[PDB]
Amino acid sequence: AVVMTQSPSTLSASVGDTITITCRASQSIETWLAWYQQKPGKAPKLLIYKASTLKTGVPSRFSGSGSGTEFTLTISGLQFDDFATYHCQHYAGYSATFGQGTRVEIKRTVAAPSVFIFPPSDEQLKSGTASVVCLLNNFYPREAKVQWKVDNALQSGNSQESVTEQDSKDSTYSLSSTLTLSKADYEKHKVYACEVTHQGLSSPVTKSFNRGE
Amino acid sequence: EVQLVESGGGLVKAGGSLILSCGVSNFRISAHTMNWVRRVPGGGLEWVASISTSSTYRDYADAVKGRFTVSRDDLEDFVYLQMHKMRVEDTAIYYCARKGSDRLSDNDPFDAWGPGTVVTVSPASTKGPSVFPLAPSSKSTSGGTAALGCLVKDYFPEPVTVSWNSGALTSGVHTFPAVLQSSGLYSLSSVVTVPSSSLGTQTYICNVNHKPSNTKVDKKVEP
Ligand SMILES: CO[C@H]1O[C@H]([C@H](C)O)[C@@H](O)[C@H](O)[C@@H]1O
Ligand SMILES: [Cl-]
Ligand SMILES: [Cl-]
Ligand SMILES: [Cl-]
Ligand SMILES: [Cl-]
Ligand SMILES: [Cl-]
Ligand SMILES: [Cl-]
Ligand SMILES: [Cl-]
Ligand SMILES: [Cl-]
Ligand SMILES: [Cl-]
Ligand SMILES: [Cl-]
Ligand SMILES: [Cl-]
Repeated sequence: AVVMTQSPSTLSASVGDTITITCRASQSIETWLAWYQQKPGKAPKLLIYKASTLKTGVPSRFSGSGSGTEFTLTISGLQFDDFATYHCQHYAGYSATFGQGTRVEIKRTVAAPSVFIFPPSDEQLKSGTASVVCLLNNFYPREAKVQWKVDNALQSGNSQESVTEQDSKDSTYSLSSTLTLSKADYEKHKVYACEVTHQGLSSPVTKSFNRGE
Repeated sequence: EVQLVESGGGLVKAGGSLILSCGVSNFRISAHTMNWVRRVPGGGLEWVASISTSSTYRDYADAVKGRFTVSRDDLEDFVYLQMHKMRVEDTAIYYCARKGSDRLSDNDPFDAWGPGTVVTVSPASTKGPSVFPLAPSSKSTSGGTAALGCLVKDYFPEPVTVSWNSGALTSGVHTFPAVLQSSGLYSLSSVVTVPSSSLGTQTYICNVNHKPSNTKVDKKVEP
């Protein structure tokens, strides 16, 4: 029944900044709080336990503070190595609970996605499958919504998204959404549309094509 | 009245792992040596593994030794079979079976059996990708920029690598993280943006390498 609340969920900053991440407990947890760092596709790494004790090997620019119901992770002098997700955790003898994570990224200005759509190749079509690809390129922040419409019927359950890691040169993200249909289903309809919603777009942008034209 | 039930099963690619469990009803496993047995497609039964009370002795068929592990949980009445580095010949129906009799002795038959779970090991440990163009058009133009790419579909396992023009084209390339499809195979796209004015002035070729299957594919993307 202890619930941990982490704030903010995304934190955008620059190299050299000093940043603070907050974790609050729904009831007092003394100093039974840990902080983990996690990079994409890797295991979480313990940084701090008992609220303020650094694990051996952890650089002193990380520091943990707090007790009772309010805890802080401070990173003093952000380095490239520090862009990552940070998780707080209450740990007890026989249970644990985590905060929702804070993803620390590089700050930049809002950038609308450029949107691109690709009909299936004739080669793929021959083999019985139609992959329709919508690309959202070089946008910021990472939050974005893509909806597929086929003859104005909203699609569900038949698309998959992939997103890049933050770009090392322009600090943007890109995203692919791929709609997969059987050749039979693909040939039943005419208009294929990718509709994109993003903070940098005043209204949503739609790229479409007509099958065969 | 006594029942056993296996969980886990299904398809595994050669070289893969799969873990089975066995649960029971109306008896406690603690008193019994527990076994895994399999029925191969030709119809015969093969003893797989045995685990004694308190786990003191674990024994395995020669064919699975070093690849399979049997464990037991006496407090909650479960038996486990870990299967690793799986081979086509592991394809079988797997049963958990109790060694027992009406009055327990030093050597009883298998008096109770689960209904079985089917395990299929496909011969292909790897599968090279199919590569399709993402062709540039007026629908993949934004401002003075065109996008093109390659869809790299239906490979296993990860990873594939993708370059453009044998490494001469790197600016404006994004190769997305692979996605696992419901088919059990991976797919990703690699895209590149270029000035719309450069279309027709050169070729674009994606060079796809799938080390696990020793497959290399070069795909030209036009117009
Ligand atoms: C201890 O008794 C158990 O183990 C015996 C042998 C030693 O496997 C077996 O014959 C019995 O049925 C029972 O499973
Ligand atoms: Cl280390
Ligand atoms: Cl991250
Ligand atoms: Cl656009
Ligand atoms: Cl762009
Ligand atoms: Cl996909
Ligand atoms: Cl079978
Ligand atoms: Cl009997
Ligand atoms: Cl029986
Ligand atoms: Cl098969
Ligand atoms: Cl570059
Ligand atoms: Cl290769």
